[PDB]
Amino acid sequence: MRIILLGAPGAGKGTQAQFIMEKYGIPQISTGDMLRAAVKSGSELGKQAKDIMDAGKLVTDELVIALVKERIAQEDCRNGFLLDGFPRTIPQADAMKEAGINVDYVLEFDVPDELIVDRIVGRRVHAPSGRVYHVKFNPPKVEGKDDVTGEELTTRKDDQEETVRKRLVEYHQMTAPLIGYYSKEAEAGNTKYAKVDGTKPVAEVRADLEKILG
Ligand SMILES: Nc1ncnc2c1ncn2[C@@H]1O[C@H](COP(=O)(O)OP(=O)(O)O)[C@@H](O)[C@H]1O
Ligand SMILES: Nc1ncnc2c1ncn2[C@@H]1O[C@H](COP(=O)(O)O)[C@@H](O)[C@H]1O
Repeated sequence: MRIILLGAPGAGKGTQAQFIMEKYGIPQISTGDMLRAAVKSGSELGKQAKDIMDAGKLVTDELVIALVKERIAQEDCRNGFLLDGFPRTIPQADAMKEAGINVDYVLEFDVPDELIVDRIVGRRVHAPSGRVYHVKFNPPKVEGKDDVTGEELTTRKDDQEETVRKRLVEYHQMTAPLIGYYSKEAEAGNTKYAKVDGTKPVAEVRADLEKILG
C-alpha cells in the first residue's frame, strides 16, 4: 500500500503517519525528517537545506526528489510506503508520475489556518525516530521525554511563530494546488482520495483513517 498525506503544516500528518506505519507495516518517508537529518549529519544530499528551512521556504524540487528516490529504492519500501510532506509542489508530483511512482490513497488533512500557529507552539519531537508529541494535545508519558528512548524532546528549529507564518504562505502558494491535482488523479481512477477533518482529537482522526484504509 502506498499513501500520500496532504495538508497544511500542523494538520496532523506526521502524527498519523506513525499510526499507519505501526498498523499497516509500511515505512514513513518524511522529507522534512530526512532534510533535518541531512543537515544534522552534514550529508552531501540535503545539508543544503539548513538556511532554506530556517527561512520557512521550500527547498528545491530537485533536491527532495533525489532524496525520495534514494529512500524508495531501498529494501524496506519494496512493499509499500507513506509519503509524509512529499510531494510539496506540482513538479514533485509530476516527477513521481514520470518515474511511475503511483499511489493507492491520497489523504487530505483539513485544518483551518487559525489552528495552526497555536497548535505548532506545542510541538516537540524526537529527532532520532521522527516521533512527534504535543505538550497539551498529545503529551509524552513522561513530561519532556520520548516514550521509547527516554531522551529529552526538542523543538524543531523552524517551529517558531514567524517561521510557521512563512511556511503557511508557502503552503498555500505551492502545495495547496496538490489538492486539485490529486483530486483529478482520483477522478481518472489512478488513486483514491479522501479528506479527513483534522480538528478532531488524535484518536478520532486515527479511527477515521482506519475506516478509509482498512
Ligand atoms: N488531531 C490533533 N489534534 C490536536 N493536536 C494534534 C492533532 N494531530 C497532531 N497534533 C499535534 O499538533 C502538532 C502538529 O501535528 P503533526 O502531526 O506534527 O502535523 P504535520 O506533520 O501535519 O505538520 C503536533 O505537536 C501534534 O502532536
Ligand atoms: N517535499 C519538500 N519539498 C520542498 N521542501 C521541503 C519538502 N519537505 C520538507 N521541506 C523543507 O523542510 C521544511 C519542513 O518540512 P516538514 O517537516 O514537512 O514540515 C519545509 O518547510 C521545507 O523547508
